[PDB]
Amino acid sequence: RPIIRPATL
Amino acid sequence: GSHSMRYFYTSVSRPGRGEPRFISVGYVDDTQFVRFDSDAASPREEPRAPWIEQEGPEYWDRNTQIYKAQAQTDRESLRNLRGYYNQSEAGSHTLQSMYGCDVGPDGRLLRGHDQYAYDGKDYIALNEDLRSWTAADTAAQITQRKWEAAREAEQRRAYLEGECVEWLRRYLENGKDKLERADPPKTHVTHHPISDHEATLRCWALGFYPAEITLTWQRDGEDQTQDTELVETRPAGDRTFQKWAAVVVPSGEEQRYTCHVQHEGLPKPLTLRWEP
Amino acid sequence: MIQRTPKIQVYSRHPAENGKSNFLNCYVSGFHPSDIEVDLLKNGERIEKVEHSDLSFSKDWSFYLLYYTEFTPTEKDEYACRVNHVTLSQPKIVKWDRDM
Repeated sequence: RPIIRPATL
Repeated sequence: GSHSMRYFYTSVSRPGRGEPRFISVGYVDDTQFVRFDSDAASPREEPRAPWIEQEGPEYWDRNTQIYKAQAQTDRESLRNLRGYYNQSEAGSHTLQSMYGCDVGPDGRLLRGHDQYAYDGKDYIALNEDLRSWTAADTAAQITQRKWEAAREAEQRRAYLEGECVEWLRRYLENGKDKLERADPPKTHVTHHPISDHEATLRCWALGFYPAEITLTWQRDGEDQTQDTELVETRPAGDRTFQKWAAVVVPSGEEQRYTCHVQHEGLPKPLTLRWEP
Repeated sequence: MIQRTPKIQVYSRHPAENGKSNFLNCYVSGFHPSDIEVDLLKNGERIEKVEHSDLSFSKDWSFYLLYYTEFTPTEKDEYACRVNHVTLSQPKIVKWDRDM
């Protein structure tokens, strides 16, 4: 199941 | 044996036209099992394999919210990259993301992946140590500095070393029949006269899973790289794959040529000849 | 911005047999960007019932898609795949080559 990645490029 | 899980995200900006299109697919080895499309009439994570349908409603609802939030995050990323590259807001751009884990036969993490491309070129990638980054250009170095200052690789590593490996193991257990299988290719060699002096031999592999395969033409035991036409491995549509390799040979010498097939589902590598 | 032109393969799900139902596949790969249009043709006319896979991409970030339709090949029907992409000045048409 997917990761939660709120970090922005 | 060895297995992997991969998520593949694609976001493409549509400036002037509001929000980016965000699309996600997830694979176990060569089997797609989920998909999400922000442009669907009612966007949800949807099952693409039968062994995943067992997941309860909480699985789908929460993964759906995760993709919607990810699309908003990718929107800001897209806005940022446009600045790094001082690109006008007229054209459309593509942010791609690919992450997941490889597990060996014992179950241990063999390798973690988490990388990004912008407009089809490498942007930034997490290193095999899961503690550092490789940037492709000076713009990617901005991101690198932000992320190393914020210890971003530790969050990625946490997922790749725990949740990723754990859900992969669960998917392998729920779909053992389908996923642990190795379907060998069905093989044959065809022969087509080209002229009075040449002929095409084509070596076929059909109906195999997983996709990885080697097809080699040999003459007296030497690979025929310059003279071999190969097609990209292609899906048949029924969760199997196809490939062929062809050589042009002098007519009357076809018997010197042998096609060698290596596939995980074969007891031992096949050697095929054309038989008139 | 790199653009990559689609590779196109037209083929059937099973070895083609006249009057036996089957699936006609058009596999497009190695392209960038992802915007693309693909149509399957029978005797020059566009086939309307056509399914397609979900957008994925390869290790080099190039995209790939499978379009397909059910069909029943006969001796005198021709079939092709028609592909439009920003990298093609005109639709690219690849006929199905039946003989293996």
